Amino acid sequence: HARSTGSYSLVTQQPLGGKAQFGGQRFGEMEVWALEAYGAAYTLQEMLTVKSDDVNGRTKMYKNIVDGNHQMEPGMPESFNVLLKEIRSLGINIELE
Amino acid sequence: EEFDAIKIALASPDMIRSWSFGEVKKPETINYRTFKPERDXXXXXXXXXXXXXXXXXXXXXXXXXXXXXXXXXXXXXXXXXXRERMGHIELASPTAHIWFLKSLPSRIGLLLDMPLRDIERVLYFESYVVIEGGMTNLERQQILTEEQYLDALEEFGDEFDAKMGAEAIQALLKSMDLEQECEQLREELNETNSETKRKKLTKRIKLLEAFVQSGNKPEWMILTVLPVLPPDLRPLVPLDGGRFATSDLNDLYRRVINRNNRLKRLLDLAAPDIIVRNEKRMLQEAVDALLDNGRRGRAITGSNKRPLKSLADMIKGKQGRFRQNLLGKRVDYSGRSVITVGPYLRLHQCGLPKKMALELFKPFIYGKLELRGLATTIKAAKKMVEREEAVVWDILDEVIREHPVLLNRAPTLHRLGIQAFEPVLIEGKAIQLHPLVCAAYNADFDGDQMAVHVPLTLEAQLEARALMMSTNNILSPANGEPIIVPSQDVVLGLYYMTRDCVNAKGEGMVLTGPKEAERLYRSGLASLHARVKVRITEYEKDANGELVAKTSLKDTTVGRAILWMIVPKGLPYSIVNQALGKKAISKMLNTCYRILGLKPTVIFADQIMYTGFAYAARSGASVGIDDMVIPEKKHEIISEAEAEVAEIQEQFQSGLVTAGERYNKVIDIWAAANDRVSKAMMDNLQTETVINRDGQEEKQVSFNSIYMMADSGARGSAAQIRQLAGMRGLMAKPDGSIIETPITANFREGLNVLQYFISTHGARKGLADTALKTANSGYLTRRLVDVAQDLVVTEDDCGTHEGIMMTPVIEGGDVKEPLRDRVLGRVTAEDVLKPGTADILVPRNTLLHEQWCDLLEENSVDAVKVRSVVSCDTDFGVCAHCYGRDLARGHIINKGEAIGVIAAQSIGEPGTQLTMRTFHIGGAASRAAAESSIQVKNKGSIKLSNVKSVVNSSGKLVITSRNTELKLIDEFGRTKESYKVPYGAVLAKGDGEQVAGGETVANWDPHTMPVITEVSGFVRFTDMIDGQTITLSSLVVLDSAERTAGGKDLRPALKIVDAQGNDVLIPGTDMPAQYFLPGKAIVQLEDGVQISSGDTLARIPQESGGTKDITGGLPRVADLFEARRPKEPAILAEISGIVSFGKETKGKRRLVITPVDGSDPYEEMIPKWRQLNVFEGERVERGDVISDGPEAPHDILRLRGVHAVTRYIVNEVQDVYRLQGVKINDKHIEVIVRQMLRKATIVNAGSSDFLEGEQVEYSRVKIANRELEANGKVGATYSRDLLGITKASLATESFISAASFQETTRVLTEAAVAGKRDELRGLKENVIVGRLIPAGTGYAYHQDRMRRRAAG
Amino acid sequence: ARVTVQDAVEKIGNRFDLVLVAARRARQMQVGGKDPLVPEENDKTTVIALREIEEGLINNQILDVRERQEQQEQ
Repeated sequence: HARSTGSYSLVTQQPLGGKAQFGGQRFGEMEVWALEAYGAAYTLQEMLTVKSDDVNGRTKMYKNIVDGNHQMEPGMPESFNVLLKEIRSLGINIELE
Repeated sequence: EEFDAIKIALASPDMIRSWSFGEVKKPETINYRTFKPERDXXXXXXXXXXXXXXXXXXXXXXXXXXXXXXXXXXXXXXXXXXRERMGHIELASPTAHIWFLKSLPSRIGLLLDMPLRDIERVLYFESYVVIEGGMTNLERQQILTEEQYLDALEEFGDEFDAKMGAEAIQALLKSMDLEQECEQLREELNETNSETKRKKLTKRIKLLEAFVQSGNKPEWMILTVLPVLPPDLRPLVPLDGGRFATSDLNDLYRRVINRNNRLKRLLDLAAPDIIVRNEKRMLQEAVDALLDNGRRGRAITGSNKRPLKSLADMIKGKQGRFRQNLLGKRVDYSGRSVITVGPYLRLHQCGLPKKMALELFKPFIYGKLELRGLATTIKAAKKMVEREEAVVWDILDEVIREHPVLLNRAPTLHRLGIQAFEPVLIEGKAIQLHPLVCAAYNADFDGDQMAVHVPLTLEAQLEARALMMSTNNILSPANGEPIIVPSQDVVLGLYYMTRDCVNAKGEGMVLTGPKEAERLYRSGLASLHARVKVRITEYEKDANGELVAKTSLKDTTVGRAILWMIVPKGLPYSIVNQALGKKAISKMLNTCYRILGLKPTVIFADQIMYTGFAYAARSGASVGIDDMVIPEKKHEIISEAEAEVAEIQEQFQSGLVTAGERYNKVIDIWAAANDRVSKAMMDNLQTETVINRDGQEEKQVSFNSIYMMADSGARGSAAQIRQLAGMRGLMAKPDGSIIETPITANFREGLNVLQYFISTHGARKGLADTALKTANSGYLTRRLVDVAQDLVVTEDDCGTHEGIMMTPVIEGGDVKEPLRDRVLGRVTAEDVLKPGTADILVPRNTLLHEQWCDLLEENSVDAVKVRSVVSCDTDFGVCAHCYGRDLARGHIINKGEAIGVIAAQSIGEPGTQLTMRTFHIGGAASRAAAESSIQVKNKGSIKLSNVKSVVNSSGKLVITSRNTELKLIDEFGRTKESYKVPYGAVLAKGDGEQVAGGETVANWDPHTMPVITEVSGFVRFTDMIDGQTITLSSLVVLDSAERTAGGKDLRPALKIVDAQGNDVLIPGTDMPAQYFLPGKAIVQLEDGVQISSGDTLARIPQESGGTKDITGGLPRVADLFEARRPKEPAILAEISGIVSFGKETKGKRRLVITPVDGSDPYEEMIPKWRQLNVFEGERVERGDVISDGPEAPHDILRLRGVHAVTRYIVNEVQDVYRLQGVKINDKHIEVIVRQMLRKATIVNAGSSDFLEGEQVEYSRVKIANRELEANGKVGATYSRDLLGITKASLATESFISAASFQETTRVLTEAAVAGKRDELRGLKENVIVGRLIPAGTGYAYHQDRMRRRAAG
Repeated sequence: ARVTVQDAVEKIGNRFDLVLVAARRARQMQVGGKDPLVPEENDKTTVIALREIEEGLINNQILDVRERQEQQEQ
């Protein structure tokens, strides 16, 4: 099943997975260490961020498809904001300066 | 103006009140059925101007204005939105005290000087501890009971400060004085020092200094208001699809809702002791019980969801936060296809199909119709795509050709798993993939899935175009040789291509160059014919920048003439360029790739494949009943072996042979007989197959497909074929021993039912093992890759003088690997080959041409000093020039590369992915060359290095010392074979003689130590204590560990005596005749027994020292990667001086140390487990092992040294994986050792960091700025102990990283107090925070952009 | 099509930033405002940028001087 963009979840803004006619399947930690293995900072860094944890990467990306600006926003991960979030629910709450 | 990392901080009422500013306002929006929320704002119709309860007209009386507005329906005025900022509400104001003390160390416990359990009890309890005051003589932390607080308050009266509940905990946390505690404990512990003081006192001093200089106030540990998240940021993943059920979140919601609301209204309402006590205890258990302890009295026990234990399900889903972040997400743009194999097109290209096409290319199709202008509006282009017009296919092809696609298999291991290809459309639902690349992916056609992703624009497409291409990356940074698998029909096809035949047709041919077209394609000329005079042109590249042609007549077969047309460039021209059509084709592929690794070396090299499957398909090899050959000697061998075993069981029936020796013997006869059936099988595999031509007496080479696969190497093996025809072998999964009922039936013959039973048994065991190795290998990659993350690799060359001495392994009968491969491609400090004549200079790089020239010419010196990655003078990162030059691309690597980190982490994956045979192979085989009979490799003089030659009266030679060396030196002086000579080996010629290939100097039985003596006479037990040390009757001498501590100083020894009583010394030796007996040995002959010359006394049933045999493949891989020190150490000599052993030990560790004389001595005792290697009558230098066995990681790091550590690790790993069949270069393994030896402990004082270890780079900066400063005595040495190296991920200086690789709760609790900022120096931390990795391609933007950090 | 980047590596060996250089040239020709200097095999502006790097007249200094020249002339 081939898929490009589709439904997401309210948890971490990651899509559910296969069989939903959405999602990119999955590239796990073995693929994270495969991009760290090939030495590509781009594919990994924008991988974990732009596609799911960043709405700015998708909006700016699709906007750059027009005229082909080709730039992808690095963004601030919303899944990292789920980690910062959960930690904020924890009794030790961390806030950025 | 870009932000940097984050700020680790606590929960403060000012920042959290800034997160709220509205206290807790309303449900917001919901409850449509209710029709109204809490409804208190300013409006044009407010009916409450100038006051709280007044009308604008001044008539608020009767029925006007007041609470009633212009609209008395629904829709409240309170909302507070949903997502922009994290809100805050009351949420258990008085106390939190949750994630402090949650970790094993109690942080509030150390700041308040109070124990954990007592904190857990005193919370929600009465407290009452007094706080400061000037009128009270009690301590600031002095705790009182209830009645003591009544008498203290009614007694002291004013100035007495204490509070009702958690406040006295709040009030101690507020009243703790960090400066007064820091200087008070500093001057107190500095004035009075003790071993128990340094612990829990000195570290408390530096720790309180960390609190003072941290900047965060301990008062912020508690929260007055708790920030609450918006649902989107809050979101919890339900197990059941989103249900809350009975969980303690709901229990603490029901109790904390009413207890917290009634506690807020009670505290604000000044409730009495009843409501404030019930609400203070209920709310105290609401905030405190959710933090820790509590009773899981939720709903009914069992048959209910209970996802609350430590309340860690929020921070850690399963193993951590990985599922949410720092691990693999669902990505985007994936076909999720299944592999098919295109033979055709290019090595890098994709048989991307039309169906997978245009589905993910929709944006490029819309932009294509836009820029080209075939459409009008975006919606019109969407119509053109949804209608599936034929015009879209043309421009679609215009996009697809140069728009690459990256490909990976889901179980990804190494860096080449993802590769970029140039897609072309093929009709179908699958993807045709290059089979030579399929072996690189390891993927199989059994139907394993495929992940297909689409790269995004510049960095992705072009980065994978200039980097990740399959032809751009050939060399594998694991084995070091270019990884290409032209196996299967390429090996079989080139085998059938290059070969000869007697007679047949065509004889010789005068035509030379174009003989394949006319001769092959016309008629009368077979694909291969012997004795052909066709000449072959040659090209010589020895000229500078120019090729020198040549030609001559060579005898070569027509098929070889076909293969020569593949590569027009210079070759050996059918000598090495043809051979038999075997793996030597991959060898000539390597030699062809040795020159100009770009270029028509790269391109058209696939013509080997095109002709391989082309003329392999033309050959059309087949397997059938006639293909296999059954030897007729099988009946005679099985019958003879059955008769011999029949005689064995007859002797067992008579009682002459024991069951064990009979069983192992029968095993030996069936094993050797199976070997005979295999050899006769092979004999009938070559010489039995004949071809009838003319007289047919001469026959010809065999055309059998089984022999083409076995000799060629396309697939199969002599063992699998041995199962096809000969005997199958024997194994038992439950028993682990060879079964006594062999399989006598070939696969062609009908197998017996029990034979199939045992075969499917052992086969099921093999499936279980091979299925088990995948998860263990994956976990090994988890640990190793978690350690490897630390490589920045920034500086180029720092010019370090430290380098490893390079010597060959030279172990066993034959050398395992040559020194040229180890010294090849490594920086060389000096590295003088030959007897120091000239060789290399100081500032010269070692390439393949220079290293091959020094290796081929003047090879008498196999030892050369070469710089290594482990030794680098660079403070941060690694030096590429010092580490080496190599990659998947060409040589001369640059900075920012992971190098041995990820290349080694992925290198260890294939080695542990599959065990070798039963895995006992990688383990201790217990049988070695020098262990049984010492053998020599090359003919030459065999000498003993680091030994004292002791001649005996019988004419033999023995080593006086314990650890010795036995090497074979040729006439040139190069070391052929060198093995450690242990004490007790009796050799025919000690020194001065020579030895040939396969010569055995000494022979010792590994099962029983001979302990050969010198002078004949009666045996006498020396230093043998009965009933304490030592215990047909035969004595037993065990190790000193089981011996009594009083008599453990002396060691047992066998001393021979003469008839007159006088001792006769050995000839040429000062010591008399005797033999040192180690632990666990058994002495057969007792006292009062006459013995002749060279009589046995005791034997070691087990090694005892480092006892335990071999752990196994998995245990030695996870133990070596685990880096932990050995179980039982031995001894070491730290400094040079007079070495002696004397006096004794009474009720303490045996064998006190007479040595250490000279520079200030210290008495050194020990349990005395292993035998002492050092001599007591000679002075020992520094770095000499005083006992045999393992030297441990700590004592080997601070004693043996970095070089010896690299020798041990590299030798062991390369031996295990060498027997496995995978040859790994020294570079990446020495990078693993580099990351293992970092974070060495530091003893330095005066730099602060007192008595505690720090990072090695911190010692380079502290000592660098120390010697740079006018005071150079502040710097000191450091201990090289590597700890366990498995906590190095926890020792990373970065904060955010490793938190997911470890327990999130524990990392958050421990580091959150230390308050160190991540700074985004960690690479994985950069992956989590979103900023690009300062390595690889982004190292330029991170170096130039991060170079402004000094400006601010 | 370009056989191997190792030829441009022989021109100027880096391989770390060649992604950014060739992505900058292919960015100028891909976004528009630049014309191919190499006869086309039908390969797109990216491979035309690879052959442009292989030509030797495009490098870091050429992108800096040409970029500042277009910024000053624009």
